[PDB]
Amino acid sequence: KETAAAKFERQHMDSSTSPASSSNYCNLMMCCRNLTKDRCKPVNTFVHESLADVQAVCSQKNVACKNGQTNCYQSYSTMSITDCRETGSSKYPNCAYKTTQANKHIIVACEGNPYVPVHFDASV
Amino acid sequence: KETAAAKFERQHMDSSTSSSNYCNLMMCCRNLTKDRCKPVNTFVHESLADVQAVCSQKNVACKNGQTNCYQSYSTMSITDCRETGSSKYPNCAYKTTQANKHIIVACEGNPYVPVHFDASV
Ligand SMILES: OC[C@H]1O[C@H](O[C@H]2O[C@H](CO)[C@@H](O)[C@H](O)[C@H]2O)[C@H](O)[C@@H](O)[C@@H]1O
Repeated sequence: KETAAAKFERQHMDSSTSPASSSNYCNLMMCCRNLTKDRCKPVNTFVHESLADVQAVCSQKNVACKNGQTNCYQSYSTMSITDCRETGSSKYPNCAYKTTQANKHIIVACEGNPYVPVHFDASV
Repeated sequence: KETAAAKFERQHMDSSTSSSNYCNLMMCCRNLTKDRCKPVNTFVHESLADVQAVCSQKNVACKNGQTNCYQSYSTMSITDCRETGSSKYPNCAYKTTQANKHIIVACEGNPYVPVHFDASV
């Protein structure tokens, strides 16, 4: 007869394999989004909030951009994001990244009509 | 030529709300849809040793009052499964949501191991 402990393992345990682990999220996404095609992009950030919530940032807190322009905006609240940073052994075309999930305000630059995000400037 | 807005979406967006068929398949493979659709379930993605170790972490009260519940000191990778509105046995359908949260389990036995999933917080 199935033991209570085995029933809990059947109902609730599914330990991730290494390829399916979140630690490998960046390696997969940086490749699938074509950010490693010509060389390894050093750092990148993915935002997991809805597109509506990210586009809304263009009407939130105006802050200075790192480059000096004034079309940057910081979200009023933190957002779910994943930060990808190239590992020391990374070497194009075998790009390799460390993945870090976090909750931070984002800063993007906006442009256009409609005024929407066109550059990701920072997380904070 | 890809627009600037499109390039931003491709480089930076990965919106979590609309493993999409993960729950559909895991619920059926673990026999949780055999006679009826189980309405909700949670799967934990840490190692079995790390989950069993929770039985000696923070002792807390279970939702029903039992004193044998334990909360993980650290958050854990889990997936929550919830039946959608279209779901209907024998065509059970689930929404899959990934999270990183502390888990609470009730433990019993010798060795003292989890026997019930009580909550995630
Ligand atoms: O089975 C996974 C779910 O476990 C908990 O929810 C169940 O157990 C609770 C305590 O007995 C009940 O109150 C609840 O109605 C059950 O569905 C947990 O709270 C859920 O988050 C898990 O998905």
